[PDB]
Amino acid sequence: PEYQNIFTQVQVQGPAELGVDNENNLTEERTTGTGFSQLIGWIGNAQLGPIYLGWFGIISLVTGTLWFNIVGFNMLSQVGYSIPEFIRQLFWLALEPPSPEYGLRMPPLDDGGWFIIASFFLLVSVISWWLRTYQLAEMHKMGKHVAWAFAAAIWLFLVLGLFRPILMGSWSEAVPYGIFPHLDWTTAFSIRYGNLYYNPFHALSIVFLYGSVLLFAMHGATILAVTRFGGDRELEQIYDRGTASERAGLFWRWTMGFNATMEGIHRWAWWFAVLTPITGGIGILLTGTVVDNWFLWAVEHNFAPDYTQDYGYEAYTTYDGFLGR
Amino acid sequence: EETFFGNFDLASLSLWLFYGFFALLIYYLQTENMREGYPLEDEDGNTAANQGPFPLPKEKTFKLQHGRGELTLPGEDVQRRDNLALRKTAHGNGFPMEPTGDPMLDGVGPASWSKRRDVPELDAHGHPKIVPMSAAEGFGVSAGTDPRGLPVMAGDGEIVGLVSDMWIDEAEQLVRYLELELDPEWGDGKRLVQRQMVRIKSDRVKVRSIYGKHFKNVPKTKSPNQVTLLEEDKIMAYYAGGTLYADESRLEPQL
Amino acid sequence: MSKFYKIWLIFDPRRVFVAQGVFLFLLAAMIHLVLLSTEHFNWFELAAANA
Amino acid sequence: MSKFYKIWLIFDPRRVFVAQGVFLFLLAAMIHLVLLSTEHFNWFELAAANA
Amino acid sequence: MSKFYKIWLIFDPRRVFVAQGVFLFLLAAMIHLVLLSTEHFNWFELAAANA
Amino acid sequence: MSKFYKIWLIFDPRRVFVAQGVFLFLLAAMIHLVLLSTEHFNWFELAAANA
Amino acid sequence: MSKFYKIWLIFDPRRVFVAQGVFLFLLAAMIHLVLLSTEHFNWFELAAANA
Amino acid sequence: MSKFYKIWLIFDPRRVFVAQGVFLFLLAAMIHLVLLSTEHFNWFELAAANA
Amino acid sequence: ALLSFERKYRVRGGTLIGGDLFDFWVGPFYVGFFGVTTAFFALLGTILIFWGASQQGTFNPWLINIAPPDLSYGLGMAPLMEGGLWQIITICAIGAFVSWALREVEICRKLGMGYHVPFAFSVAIFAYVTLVVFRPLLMGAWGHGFPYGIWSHLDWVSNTGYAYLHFHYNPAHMLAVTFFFTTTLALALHGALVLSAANPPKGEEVKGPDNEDTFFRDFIGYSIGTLGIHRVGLLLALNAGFWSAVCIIISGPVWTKGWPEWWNWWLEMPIWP
Amino acid sequence: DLSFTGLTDEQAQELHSVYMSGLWLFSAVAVVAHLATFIWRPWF
Amino acid sequence: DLSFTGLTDEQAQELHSVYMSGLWLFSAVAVVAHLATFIWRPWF
Amino acid sequence: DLSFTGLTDEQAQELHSVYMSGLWLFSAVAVVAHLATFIWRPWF
Amino acid sequence: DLSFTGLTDEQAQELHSVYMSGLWLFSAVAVVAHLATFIWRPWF
Amino acid sequence: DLSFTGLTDEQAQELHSVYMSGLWLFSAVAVVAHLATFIWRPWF
Ligand code: BCL
Ligand code: BCL
Ligand SMILES: CC[C@H]1c2cc3[nH]c4c(c3C)C(=O)[C@H](C(=O)OC)c4c3nc(cc4[nH]c(cc(n2)[C@@H]1C)c(C(C)=O)c4C)[C@@H](C)[C@@H]3CCC(=O)OC/C=C(\C)CCC[C@H](C)CCC[C@H](C)CCCC(C)C
Ligand SMILES: CC[C@H]1c2cc3[nH]c4c(c3C)C(=O)[C@H](C(=O)OC)c4c3nc(cc4[nH]c(cc(n2)[C@@H]1C)c(C(C)=O)c4C)[C@@H](C)[C@@H]3CCC(=O)OC/C=C(\C)CCC[C@H](C)CCC[C@H](C)CCCC(C)C
Ligand SMILES: COC1=C(OC)C(=O)C(C/C=C(\C)CC/C=C(\C)CC/C=C(\C)CC/C=C(\C)CC/C=C(\C)CC/C=C(\C)CC/C=C(/C)CC/C=C(\C)CC/C=C(\C)CCC=C(C)C)=C(C)C1=O
Ligand SMILES: COC(C)(C)C(=O)C/C=C(\C)CC/C=C(\C)CC/C=C(\C)CCCC/C(C)=C/CCC(C)CC/C=C(\C)CCC=C(C)C
Ligand SMILES: COC(C)(C)C(=O)C/C=C(\C)CC/C=C(\C)CC/C=C(\C)CCCC/C(C)=C/CCC(C)CC/C=C(\C)CCC=C(C)C
Ligand SMILES: COC(C)(C)C(=O)C/C=C(\C)CC/C=C(\C)CC/C=C(\C)CCCC/C(C)=C/CCC(C)CC/C=C(\C)CCC=C(C)C
Ligand SMILES: COC(C)(C)C(=O)C/C=C(\C)CC/C=C(\C)CC/C=C(\C)CCCC/C(C)=C/CCC(C)CC/C=C(\C)CCC=C(C)C
Ligand SMILES: COC(C)(C)C(=O)C/C=C(\C)CC/C=C(\C)CC/C=C(\C)CCCC/C(C)=C/CCC(C)CC/C=C(\C)CCC=C(C)C
Ligand SMILES: COC(C)(C)C(=O)C/C=C(\C)CC/C=C(\C)CC/C=C(\C)CCCC/C(C)=C/CCC(C)CC/C=C(\C)CCC=C(C)C
Ligand SMILES: COC(C)(C)C(=O)C/C=C(\C)CC/C=C(\C)CC/C=C(\C)CCCC/C(C)=C\CCC(C)CC/C=C(\C)CCC=C(C)C
Ligand SMILES: [Fe+3]
Repeated sequence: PEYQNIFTQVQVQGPAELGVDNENNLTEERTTGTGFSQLIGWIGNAQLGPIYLGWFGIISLVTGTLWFNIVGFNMLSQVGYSIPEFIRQLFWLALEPPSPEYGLRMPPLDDGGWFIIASFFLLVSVISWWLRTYQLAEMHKMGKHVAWAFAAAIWLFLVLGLFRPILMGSWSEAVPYGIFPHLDWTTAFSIRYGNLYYNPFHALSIVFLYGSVLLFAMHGATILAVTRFGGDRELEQIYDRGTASERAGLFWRWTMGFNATMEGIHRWAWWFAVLTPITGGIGILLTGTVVDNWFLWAVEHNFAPDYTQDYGYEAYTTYDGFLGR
Repeated sequence: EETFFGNFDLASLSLWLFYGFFALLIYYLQTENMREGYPLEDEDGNTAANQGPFPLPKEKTFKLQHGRGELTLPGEDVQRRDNLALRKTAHGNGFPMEPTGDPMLDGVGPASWSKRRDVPELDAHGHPKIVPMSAAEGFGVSAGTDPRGLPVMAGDGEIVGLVSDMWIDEAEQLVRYLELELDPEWGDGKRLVQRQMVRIKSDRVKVRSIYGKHFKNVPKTKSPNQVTLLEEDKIMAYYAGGTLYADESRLEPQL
Repeated sequence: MSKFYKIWLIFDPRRVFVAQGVFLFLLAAMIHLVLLSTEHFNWFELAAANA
Repeated sequence: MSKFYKIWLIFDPRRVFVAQGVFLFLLAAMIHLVLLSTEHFNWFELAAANA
Repeated sequence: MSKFYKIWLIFDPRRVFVAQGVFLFLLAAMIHLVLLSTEHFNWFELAAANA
Repeated sequence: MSKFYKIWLIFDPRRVFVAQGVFLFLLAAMIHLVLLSTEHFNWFELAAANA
Repeated sequence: MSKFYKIWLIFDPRRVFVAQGVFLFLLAAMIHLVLLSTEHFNWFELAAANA
Repeated sequence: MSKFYKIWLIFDPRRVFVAQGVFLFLLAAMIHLVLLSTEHFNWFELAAANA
Repeated sequence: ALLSFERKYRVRGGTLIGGDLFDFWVGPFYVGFFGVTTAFFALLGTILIFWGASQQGTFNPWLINIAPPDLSYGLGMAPLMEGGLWQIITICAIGAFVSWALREVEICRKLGMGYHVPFAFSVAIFAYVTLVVFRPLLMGAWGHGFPYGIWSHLDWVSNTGYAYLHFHYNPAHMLAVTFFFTTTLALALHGALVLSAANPPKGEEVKGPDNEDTFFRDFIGYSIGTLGIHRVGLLLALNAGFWSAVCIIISGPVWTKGWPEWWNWWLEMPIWP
Repeated sequence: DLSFTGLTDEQAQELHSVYMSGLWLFSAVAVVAHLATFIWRPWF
Repeated sequence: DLSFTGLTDEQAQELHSVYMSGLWLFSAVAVVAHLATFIWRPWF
Repeated sequence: DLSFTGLTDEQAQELHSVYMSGLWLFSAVAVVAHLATFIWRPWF
Repeated sequence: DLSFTGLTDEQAQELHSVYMSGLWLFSAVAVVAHLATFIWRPWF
Repeated sequence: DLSFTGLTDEQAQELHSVYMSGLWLFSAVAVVAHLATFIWRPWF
């Protein structure tokens, strides 16, 4: 069959690229030293590094390391400092949020103090990383779309961790730091407040997540289809339209009656991805503070389905018949 | 919590506000994507009576690098072809077109190319982006099979020549083109093949798109050390047109 | 006003006609459906009761 | 009223005919279905009951 | 009414014929399926009941 | 107040007309719907209770 | 205090007017809804109470 | 104190004005909502409680 | 009404079957053999759905529910009111999806490009068929499929998830969720980078691929390239679909007990003291 | 003379004549059907 | 003269004649089938 | 004079006159329907 | 004179006159409607 | 002379002079409405 352009047939290697520069002097903070990976060269680029080391990055790294070490050492101490038992129960341990009886006051170290300290460190680290991603775009002379799309997810992060506990007046409304405990928190939160399926904003966030996954599948397939016309060089196609863009647009116009441009599809992708955490945070912020039962809300607003048939196994079969006796 | 009227509460207000915002956002997104290809035309080249429910957007300006000027969209079509050898198969709209001469030589159908600028694409330094491997210092093969020196087999099992060079992308360290030296029987000079249409084996390189007799009419580059966007388009599309026009059985229904 | 004919020097008649055609039918359908959702003005149930 | 024929200087008949046909069939189907969701005008159930 | 033949100066038969061919079969299939889902006009269960 | 005609030297009338139409229709529909949600200003229920 | 006209040399009026309109309408609608939310300042229920 | 004007010799007024407006509105709204959230300072309910 | 560059691409040929019998356009849409089949199947399915809605007693979009038969009917046919309409609509939907994929194949062949899009759509078709065909076939009854309702096809998901006590402990569910999240993040980053490169601050020149490569190498220390990002996104979406199908298909016919108990192999390894 | 579709005045008149001729027949058939239905099961 | 499809008047008349000839036969067969069905199981 | 669509004054006058005629016809039919409905089942 | 849309003073005056006439007609109709409604069932 | 939007002294003066009239009319209407509401149902 024809070449499908999933793996590269032959690789070439030249002198390492150090990066572009301007009067802002990005070179003064970049590291020296690069590597090449032939295993990754089958899919993408082979050069590894260098990286830019500012102050926001160092602060974020140190503070996130502190949070990681606090959580890990608390989990280790909870098991008796036994390394085999620490390894055995790794997925089951956690650092629990404070008890409901303490409200918004600072709890003791045994019942949530370390949780608050680690949460403060994690918040500082995340904000430092966001500031770094803004500063890099400001110094290379580019737009700030990356910072906005990160802020989109930071919004849901903050809603799940900071704003909602303050609105509900308790530090016990946060999420524990664990693998299985956090899934347990998800399920318990869903059960406690009715059914989260009947929250309209959860449905909207699900809609946008599905749309975003569908849109990347479509765009990846489309770009790999027209790569024989140099379709992967999107910027030059935007500045000077070629046949690849025309064919890509005509495919979708003949398929579903409307199409896009080489620059407009990226706007669609940006918005579908960004709209998910925003709707999710808006929906989460209204739970408990405004609505306490979502199934009752749906019933009162008349979009809860009704069933006619009966309940129970004895209405459909027999216990002996099920066993085959 | 209480309700403003009836069953209307804060959640309903948020939902309706989101409805309005989403409607406006959909309008904006659809209008932003109408900067190329408008206004619509009929099959005779005249402006159609129907133009849709979305009006055209306003103008935006792009400032290009290397002193190439500015681009304003939406505007006139500068990539339009002038004289196409095509024939209508019906008196109204909605029916296909019939090639007048040789579709592979006339650049129609799957062999169509766009009238791009007749200048090479430049990298950050202002050098041509795609350069032959014999003029790039410090570049070498690091993995895979080296295709240089191997014979080239066409789509019908004919050997036309040997691979003599590769044209690489220095900025991104990727191979773009494979150069071919033709035997005197099958033509003269050298031709380029894009890397996306070849299959390198241990003893041969196969091009299934076109046959042996179609190799002498591949468009040639004017300069031996660089290629322009227009030439790349014509070369690359000529190679794509063979998937349909290289044989009569590729055009008729497969059933 | 006697000079209300100048609205056609600001707006394109085709788009206006299409939008108004959609709007009128949507409004009529909504009004008929709202009538059907009551008790004093549902004509199917009124016919059923009087039979 | 005597100048209603000038609508075809604005709208292309080819598109108008297709849109009108689709609209008419959809409206007829919707009405014929709405009559069947009741009990007084459902002719299948009436035929069943009268036998 | 005597000038209805002018529709063929508006539409090409090659598309109208296929549209009508799809439409008629769709109509026939739906109607037969709708009949098969009732109790008074289902001719398969009627034969079993009558025998 | 006499210089209020110069508002058309800032906004394009084509945008403002469409925005005004959409806003006016939405506001009228919202107010009419808010009236129906009460019990003293529902004319359907008032007519029903008056027979 | 008398040199307040210079604000137009800093802000683009085109954007400011649109933002002002949106903000003013939203604030007025929100205040009216908040007034409706109470039980002493709801003028729709007072009419029924006074009847 | 006398040389406080040299703050414009550092900051861009265009961003400062917008940030100041947004911050002032948000602060005022938050304080009004906080006052409404209590029981002693809710002036809407005080009118009803005094009637 | 064509685009200003569309006419030269509107040539004849590239049909799998039909020749010039169905080779034309209706507006922007392209018609063929599979376009005719798609139109027939989709129209029949929609009209049958609305007939079932009329016979149910409600036309509310939120409340329409068409449900599969009872488990006692097995793999046989049910009365058209007691769940047979669901089977007919399922057949129609399968036919329509396959016809849509083959029409996409024909359009790709006519335009002279690759066949990646139909291959990607085949994975979603596979997931749907696994949901409505393969799992009910293995479990032994057509009543294991989800109903055709906007709000009634979520109650089925809830009850099926709670049939195993804690569905979050399913490892394939973990893999699929991770793939979904990674795909969303990658799409956001790609869109943001392209838009920022093409839209600089006012008064500044546009950028190129070198600028993007530098940015991500400064940001995180690695850049995948303008060609590897599309491969990565396509692979992530396909993997998400495949692992969703695997997670749903292993829940019923292979595992029967609760999902948390599956980890007893790790919790009871002989190596632990 | 305004024309967006490229037609002439006489062409528009000749088209409208046949259009109305068909519309009246459609309406007459619908009226007869409505009369028969009302005779069968009234609604008013 | 108005002609979008490129046909003449006589060709359109002939095409309409054949089309009506087919339509009448279809309608007659449908009418006979409906009469037989009504005699078998009335719905009025 | 000002014209955003390329039309002239006379064409706009003609178009508005025909539009107004159609609007008045529609309003008259609606008025008759409303009067009949009010007679059958009065609101207010 | 400052102008962002391309209109001149006279055209703006004419437009504003037409717009104000339409606004006054709408306001008069609304006043009649509100008066009738208040007479039928008074708030305040 | 500091300018960022492209206007002059006289143009800004005229714009503000026009704006303040509408501002004061809106404020006067609001004051009358608030006074009438307070007389109807005081909140202090
Ligand atoms: C109590 C509930 C359980 C649970 C129970 C289940 C069950 C049970 C299921 C999964 C499934 C999934 N779960 Mg889980 N799951 C839970 C909560 C979660 C959470 C979370 C808490 O955050 C997440 C992130 C997920 C996410 C997921 C995905 C991994 C997966 C979704 C399938 C999919 O997208 O296939 C997408 C593929 C498709 C089906 C798309 C089909 C599209 C077709 C081919 C085309 C449509 C054409 C259309 C009709 C055209 C008409 C439109 C015209 C314009 C008119 N689950 C909880 C813990 N989960 C589902 C799964 O894996 O399914 C295989 C599933 O059934
Ligand atoms: C029993 C389970 C309940 C349920 C309970 C919940 C709850 C509770 C929630 C979700 C939420 C979501 N649900 Mg649900 N949900 C259910 C069933 C489903 C099903 C299904 C059955 O198929 C689906 C498709 C989903 C899927 C979803 C998503 C649509 C949504 C997550 C938003 C998002 O962007 O997450 C992506 C995640 C994020 C963006 C988190 C923020 C990330 C930040 C930025 C991390 C910072 C980095 C970190 C500090 C550093 C790490 C170290 C590095 C290596 C350096 N739910 C059932 C009904 N669902 C969320 C939501 O918004 O709902 C309204 C939510 O809170
Ligand atoms: C999903 C995105 C997250 C991410 C990704 C990421 N970082 C990366 C990579 C990736 C994918 C690399 O490939 C690159 C790297 O070198 O990986 C080994 C790297 C990197 N990001 C780093 C740090 C880093 N990134 C951060 C950020 C992030 N990392 C993102 C949040 C952070 C945080 C959160 O604070 C830190 C601390 C560096 C460790 C490294 C930058 C590389 C550098 O400066 O020098 C590397 C080059 C060499 C001297 C030689 C290569 C290194 C090899 C490990 C040694 C020899 C191996 C051989 C040459 C081939 C390697 C085989 C492959 C299988 C890797
Ligand atoms: C549009 C919404 C989507 C989204 C977007 C998004 N996420 C983002 C961004 C964007 C636009 C970034 O720009 C930012 C980024 O850097 O991307 C590369 C990021 C990011 N989103 C992340 C995670 C994440 N995103 C998620 C989801 C989403 N983010 C949404 C689907 C999720 C989930 C739950 O689905 C997660 C878990 C990070 C990879 C990164 C944020 C990096 C950050 O904040 O780092 C802070 C630093 C620390 C906490 C220090 C960590 C120290 C470690 C102990 C060691 C150092 C790191 C090392 C590389 C790891 C270990 C390596 C081993 C070899 C030792
Ligand atoms: C860089 O590159 C890229 C591009 O480019 C630059 C792109 O753009 C895109 C594309 C991306 C976008 C445009 C972004 C937006 C996309 C999304 C949000 C994805 C989600 C999409 C949707 C929700 C819309 C999809 C809609 C669908 C599938 C329905 C449309 C289909 C129809 C209406 C029917 C199809 C028509 C057929 C089969 C032909 C008709 C059949 C016949 C037999 C013809 C015979 C005649 C008749 C039957 C009668 C006449 C028929 C009529 C009028 C048809 C209408 C009928 C009705 C009943 C209504 C991508 C990815 C890309 O990466
Ligand atoms: C009770 O509480 C709640 C929240 C529920 C509420 O109900 C709150 C409600 C509000 C806060 C409501 C607020 C409402 C408003 C502020 C309403 C404002 C309304 C207007 C300003 C309306 C203006 C209408 C203008 C009209 C109809 C103009 C028409 C003009 C024309 C038809 C003429 C068109 C012009 C032409 C042709 C120009 C001539 C052309 C040339 C070329 C010269
Ligand atoms: C109790 O424990 C918990 C954690 C709960 C706490 O609450 C802990 C809290 C703390 C540990 C708090 C610690 C707080 C501090 C250390 C606070 C320090 C604060 C300052 C140092 C404040 C400095 C403020 C200075 C100000 C306001 C200066 C103003 C200057 C001007 C307005 C003049 C501007 C100058 C110009 C324009 C110069 C122009 C000149 C030219 C040449 C252009
Ligand atoms: C009860 O409440 C609910 C909501 C449930 C309802 O049911 C509400 C329903 C409605 C509100 C329904 C409303 C319905 C309408 C407004 C329907 C209107 C329908 C029409 C105006 C139909 C008109 C049809 C006209 C036709 C078919 C006329 C002529 C056609 C032809 C003559 C075809 C031939 C044409 C030729 C030859 C022209 C060519 C001539 C040349 C010279 C070239
Ligand atoms: C009851 O409620 C529900 C919703 C359930 C319903 O069932 C609703 C149902 C409806 C609303 C149904 C509506 C049905 C219709 C409107 C049906 C209409 C049907 C037609 C108009 C059919 C027309 C058929 C015409 C035919 C068959 C004509 C010709 C056929 C030929 C084979 C002739 C071919 C012509 C040639 C060869 C001409 C060649 C000439 C040359 C010169 C080349
Ligand atoms: C009760 O509460 C609720 C919310 C439930 C409601 O029901 C609220 C409802 C409303 C608020 C409803 C509001 C409704 C409106 C404001 C409706 C307005 C409707 C119109 C203004 C309709 C106008 C229609 C005009 C028409 C049809 C006129 C003419 C048409 C034609 C003449 C067609 C032919 C056109 C030609 C020939 C063009 C001439 C061309 C030439 C070249 C000369
Ligand atoms: C109770 O607690 C809660 C939180 C619930 C609240 O309700 C809190 C509420 C607040 C905190 C509210 C605060 C509100 C404000 C601060 C409001 C401020 C409002 C204004 C400053 C309004 C200004 C309005 C100005 C207007 C309308 C001016 C002019 C309008 C015109 C239409 C005229 C302009 C025309 C021009 C310029 C023509 C152009 C001229 C040329 C020559 C071209
Ligand atoms: C000891 O051994 C060594 C050294 C090897 C280790 O260090 C081992 C370490 C480990 C084995 C570590 C393992 C760690 C995990 C398994 C971690 C898992 C973490 C999570 C799942 C974290 C989730 C976090 C957050 C979530 C789900 C949502 C929202 C959170 C926040 C918004 C947090 C921010 C908090 C705020 C703003 C409150 C701060 C409080 C104030 C008073 C300011
Ligand atoms: Fe892309």
